[PDB]
Amino acid sequence: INTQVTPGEVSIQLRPGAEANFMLKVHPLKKYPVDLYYLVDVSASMHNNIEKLNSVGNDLSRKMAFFSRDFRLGFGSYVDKTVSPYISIHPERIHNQCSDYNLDCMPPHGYIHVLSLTENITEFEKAVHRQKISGNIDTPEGGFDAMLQAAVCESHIGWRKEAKRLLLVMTDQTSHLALDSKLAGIVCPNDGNCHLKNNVYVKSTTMEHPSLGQLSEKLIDNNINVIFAVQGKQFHWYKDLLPLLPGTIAGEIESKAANLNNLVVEAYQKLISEVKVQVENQVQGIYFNITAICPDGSRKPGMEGCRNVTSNDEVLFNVTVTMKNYAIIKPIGFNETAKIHIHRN
Amino acid sequence: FNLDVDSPAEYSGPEGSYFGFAVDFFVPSASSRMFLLVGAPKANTTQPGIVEGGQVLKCDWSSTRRCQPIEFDATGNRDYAKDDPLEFKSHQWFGASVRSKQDKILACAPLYHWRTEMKQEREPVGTCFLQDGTKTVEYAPCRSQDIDADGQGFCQGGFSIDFTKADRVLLGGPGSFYWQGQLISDQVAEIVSKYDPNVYSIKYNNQLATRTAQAIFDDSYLGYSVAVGDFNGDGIDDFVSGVPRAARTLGMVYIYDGKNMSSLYNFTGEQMAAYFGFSVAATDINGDDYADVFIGAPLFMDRGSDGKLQEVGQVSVSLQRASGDFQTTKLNGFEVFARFGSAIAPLGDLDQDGFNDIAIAAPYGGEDKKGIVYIFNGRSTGLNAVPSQILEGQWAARSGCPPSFGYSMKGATDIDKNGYPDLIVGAFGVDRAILYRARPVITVNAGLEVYPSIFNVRFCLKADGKGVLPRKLNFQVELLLDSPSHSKNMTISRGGLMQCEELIFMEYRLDYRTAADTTGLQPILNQFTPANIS
Amino acid sequence: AKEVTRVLMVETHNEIYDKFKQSTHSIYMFFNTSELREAVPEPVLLSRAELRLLRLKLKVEQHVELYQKYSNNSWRYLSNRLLAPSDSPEWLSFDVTGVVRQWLSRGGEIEGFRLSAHINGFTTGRRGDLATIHGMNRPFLLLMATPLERA
Ligand SMILES: *[C@@H]1O[C@H](CO)[C@@H](O[C@@H]2O[C@H](CO)[C@@H](O[C@@H]3O[C@H](CO)[C@@H](O[C@H]4O[C@H](CO[C@H]5O[C@H](CO)[C@@H](O)[C@H](O)[C@@H]5O)[C@@H](O)[C@H](O)[C@@H]4O)[C@H](O[C@H]4O[C@H](CO)[C@@H](O)[C@H](O)[C@@H]4O)[C@@H]3O)[C@H](O)[C@H]2NC(C)=O)[C@H](O)[C@H]1NC(C)=O
Ligand SMILES: *[C@@H]1O[C@H](CO)[C@@H](O[C@@H]2O[C@H](CO)[C@@H](O[C@@H]3O[C@H](CO)[C@@H](O)[C@H](O)[C@H]3NC(C)=O)[C@H](O)[C@H]2NC(C)=O)[C@H](O)[C@H]1NC(C)=O
Ligand SMILES: *[C@@H]1O[C@H](CO)[C@@H](O[C@@H]2O[C@H](CO)[C@@H](O)[C@H](O)[C@H]2NC(C)=O)[C@H](O)[C@H]1NC(C)=O
Ligand SMILES: *[C@@H]1O[C@H](CO)[C@@H](O[C@@H]2O[C@H](CO)[C@@H](O)[C@H](O)[C@H]2NC(C)=O)[C@H](O)[C@H]1NC(C)=O
Ligand SMILES: *[C@@H]1O[C@H](CO)[C@@H](O)[C@H](O)[C@H]1NC(C)=O
Ligand SMILES: *[C@@H]1O[C@H](CO)[C@@H](O)[C@H](O)[C@H]1NC(C)=O
Ligand SMILES: *[C@@H]1O[C@H](CO)[C@@H](O)[C@H](O)[C@H]1NC(C)=O
Ligand SMILES: *[C@@H]1O[C@H](CO)[C@@H](O)[C@H](O)[C@H]1NC(C)=O
Ligand SMILES: *[C@@H]1O[C@H](CO)[C@@H](O)[C@H](O)[C@H]1NC(C)=O
Ligand SMILES: [Ca+2]
Ligand SMILES: [Ca+2]
Ligand SMILES: [Ca+2]
Ligand SMILES: [Ca+2]
Ligand SMILES: [Ca+2]
Ligand SMILES: [Mn+2]
Repeated sequence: INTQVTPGEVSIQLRPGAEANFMLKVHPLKKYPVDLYYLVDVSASMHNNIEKLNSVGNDLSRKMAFFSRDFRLGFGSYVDKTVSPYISIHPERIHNQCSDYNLDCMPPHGYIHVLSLTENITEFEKAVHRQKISGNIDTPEGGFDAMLQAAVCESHIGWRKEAKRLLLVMTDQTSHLALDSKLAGIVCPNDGNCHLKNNVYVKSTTMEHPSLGQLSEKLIDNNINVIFAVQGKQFHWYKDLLPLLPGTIAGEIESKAANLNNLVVEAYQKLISEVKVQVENQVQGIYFNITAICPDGSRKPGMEGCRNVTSNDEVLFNVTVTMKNYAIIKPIGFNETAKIHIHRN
Repeated sequence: FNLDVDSPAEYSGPEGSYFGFAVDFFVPSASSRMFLLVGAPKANTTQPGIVEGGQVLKCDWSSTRRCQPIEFDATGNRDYAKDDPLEFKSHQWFGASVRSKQDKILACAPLYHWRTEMKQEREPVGTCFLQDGTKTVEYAPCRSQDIDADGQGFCQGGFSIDFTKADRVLLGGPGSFYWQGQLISDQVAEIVSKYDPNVYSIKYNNQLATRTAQAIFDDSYLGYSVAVGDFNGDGIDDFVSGVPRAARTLGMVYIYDGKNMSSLYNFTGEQMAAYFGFSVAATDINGDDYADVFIGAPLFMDRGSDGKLQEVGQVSVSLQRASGDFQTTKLNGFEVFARFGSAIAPLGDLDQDGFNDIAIAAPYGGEDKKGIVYIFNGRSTGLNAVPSQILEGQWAARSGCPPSFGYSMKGATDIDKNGYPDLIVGAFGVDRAILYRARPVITVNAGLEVYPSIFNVRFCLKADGKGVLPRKLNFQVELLLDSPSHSKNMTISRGGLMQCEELIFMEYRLDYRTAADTTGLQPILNQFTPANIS
Repeated sequence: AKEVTRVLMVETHNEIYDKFKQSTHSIYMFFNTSELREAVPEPVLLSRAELRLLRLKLKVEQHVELYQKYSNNSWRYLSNRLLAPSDSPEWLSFDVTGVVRQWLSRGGEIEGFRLSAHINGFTTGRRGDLATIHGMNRPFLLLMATPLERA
């Protein structure tokens, strides 16, 4: 049934105190359909990155034409929460934060879904030009909320179950954390559901920023691969965040800020070459131990799995389920799942 | 482990007013009646033009648990010119932080949007209201001539406050110097004496505060949580501040000096973006007379057996020594996404065993996110890892925003005069403030003598307690063979000798009916003693 | 009476930050000669040229050191000025008529002035997200030249 993962389902019965291992074969394929999303910050600190993003549209298609065979592209923007002290609530500055500079800039917004994933690219070049720049007061810019909203709301974005989901988030500075909203007064957590009324996050002033762990769990559940394209000194900061976020890598952008297509190519190649698997087990009494086998011959069990792997290279995952409902074990970023059913007795 | 869970004092308030955001005790020295302080930042007042201004309700502890708010500033928005609002008190979140000394009540609004003299922008500076008796004064530390977010524009004063034993008040505003932070400490006498409503800057003569740091120190959130404690042994409590945003978003704790703001020690978190220093409390745990530092990290991710990261939370305890070195012990969370360590509040010597006790609560744990509160005891070497008592919320979620039981609590203040510091827990989601009373703790020693072992069985026992207790107690015992059982209702006075008798493995039960006092507190047995021998 | 004109500077990222990317010690304003020739062709027709700058809220001490580009390999000193400690964006005017007149007929790739110490169009002074935003009144070269037909 399943394509990438060889066993569709394995049903094993085991008495407590005795172990019962099985075989979990993984065979990555070639020419993965790609659904790439652009979560770009339109804050005032990126008056040049917005114009740098202009030319990616037609050019990246040529590069992707010989990795994948079908490409679908979308767009998105985010600034920050529409509250104080993040933004200025002055009557003259509530709608335009560039009044003191006498500049025409977009009003700040939590998250706006400008354009969904479409085969048409001409829609992308039309969409990049009609969106202006925005800004606010405080240095950090809330991006994790935009990631959560672009991941959970699958219907609005238009993700495909048969394609490799890709959410490429670009920032230069640090993002707002979960409990930073206590200054504004919002003191209860994000639920994590869909709250996009009409391509706009209306629930940006009544709920806090999502937790890092909750965001990672939602990304894993939605099979979303994230590329952290950054240009500032915070490249190191986002690089140290990679162990915290499973199936996520970060790349560097130069000051001249034109290696976006190459960065995307390298990120896609790295994501395809990494195979990591984690088990989301809810059954009580069972213990999960995973022993990964690499094509290179180096036995490297654990969450890291095997790197530098391509097609026609079968990666083995020896799992020994023991005892002291079903549990789903699946690779990160793979559209298929390996659900195991156990006999409770 | 002595908290009464079968009859907690429950306080109601205005619906949808965050009743229970800040809870604190009120124990006036002049009067013999000790009141209570609860916060409701979203409670509508009688002020003209003020919507959801907020108020600090004062609740009584007597049988008629009726509550009423305290009048602090019963007037509308001030004016700077004709048809010009000098203040924007709407949505000011008044009463977010409440701290009370013997007879001084300090209610602080962190969203006090005072328009500046010249720029006249709605930047919130944050003020406080200090009341001691009939006279009331207004305290505005962040309101000064350094305007805009550079110096003090978004200072947001009154976010976290504390009172020093040396008759001093510590105020921390995390938004100063582009959200770097500040620690403004002032003497109560100067504020009380110099109260001129005409002047706004209200510059003081003994005002010491941290100055602006370097550019890379931006977004530090200094003063996010404040505490008072003695470290160098000079007779004045030092200042402890939580810094969960410095060190390139790693987590830090800054310790200053109450004399001239000298940096004594520092702390650093281990995990990036782990919220190190979100809530800091200073209290002793091993009875060495040295004030230790308690630091809790709500959002902490740990590595499991399979490497799957789980957000359970982590609380770090620092054991201060005579030399000055700090021994840090990490207490991991118990439930995923429970935000363990969000609120930390000392309880003092809860069970009167010498060592003090502390409480750490998880506001989003349990079934349906009803909030879980953990009670931790104290040892000579740190504190007991496993919890000693579990407190659970009995109210479900009214709306999407969860009740968050245990988000803020106050303790270490005796109210019923039994010698046991009671604890109040306030949840703003369901607009209730719950007070838990400490049941009497009776330590009991049991001894069985059998001679010869190859017959005479003669069991003996004694009872002792701390505080006010009934003079006479009732105990029920039992007998087992290998009539096989003999029950007996005996009476042992407090401090008595071996109550020995013979009958021709024992289990003892305390009578919860006759031992109950007039209020209804049933004495609880010691959990650290065994109930059977041989 | 005399005709006036304005010569805008180059973009901060296009040509200003080409080799002098981080000129923290002194802010640099660069120009090229094509726009100066467009403003007025005749070097002798330039009756007067002025440099317009917007002062910041220093209010402590202002000492500006004015160097100029001699053959793009040395420095040239003309004069110095001070800014009154006033919390207002006051307008500054410098007499650079000789330099502009010399550069109008002198072929070159880029020319500029050093403003050392011993502003609109640049960093405002609010560190963070409101630092690198540009606005109008970007530093330009004010010119007062007579029309060719009249003279
Ligand atoms: C526990 O952690 C604490 C937090 O990390 C730490 O506190 C930090 O201590 C260090 C040193 O002990 C301290 O660094 C000093 O900061 C001084 C300002 O408070 C600074 O004074 C100079 O700068 C002031 C403002 O800086 C601006 O202006 C400067 C020009 O004046 C400019 O160069 C700067 O870049 C910036 O724009 C200024 O007002 C003042 O007049 C001084 O000029 C110190 O500078 C020293 O270094 C210069 C060379 O750069 C020398 O000329 C001279 O020796 C100066 O003294 C110095 O940088 C941090 O500020 C503290 N941080 C906080 C927050 O308080 C504790 O020390 C730690 N405890 C332990 C036991 O480790
Ligand atoms: C996860 O992604 C995989 C890779 O994109 C999917 O695998 C392939 O799915 C295609 C679906 O678009 C299949 O194409 C169709 O397959 C059916 C067989 O059931 C044929 O009748 C159709 O003609 C064919 N359509 C074409 C070729 O246009 C591929 O055959 C299939 N395998 C390969 C090697 O490409 C997974 O389906 C997807 N999983 C889920 C749950 O969506
Ligand atoms: C406080 O008073 C206001 C109005 O007197 C109540 O209504 C809130 O304010 C306006 C009314 O036009 C609405 O936009 C808000 O949505 C109302 N709030 C809610 C929660 O409905 C408000 O309910 C009062 N609050 C309390 C706690 O009594
Ligand atoms: C005021 O601050 C000064 C400087 O921070 C303090 O002087 C130092 O204090 C520490 C703490 O005991 C000593 O270890 C140093 O030897 C002192 N001298 C230095 C650093 O040169 C001073 O103690 C503080 N208090 C008072 C009352 O002056
Ligand atoms: C979308 O692509 C189709 C395919 O050629 C093309 O005909 C159409 O014009 C494109 N849309 C736009 C808006 O250009
Ligand atoms: C699980 O298996 C691994 C690899 O075989 C080995 O370290 C050990 O047997 C188990 N490890 C743990 C941590 O349970
Ligand atoms: C998996 O590991 C177990 C030991 O835990 C071993 O007995 C078994 O043979 C291994 N399976 C494979 C396919 O190597
Ligand atoms: C002891 O006291 C209990 C309750 O007061 C009573 O029910 C019982 O009859 C008494 N006597 C014995 C032998 O238990
Ligand atoms: C150079 O001069 C031309 C003249 O048309 C002008 O358009 C341009 O902005 C100037 N600066 C450059 C090319 O950096
Ligand atoms: Ca921001
Ligand atoms: Ca001290
Ligand atoms: Ca101690
Ligand atoms: Ca104790
Ligand atoms: Ca009590
Ligand atoms: Mn920004």
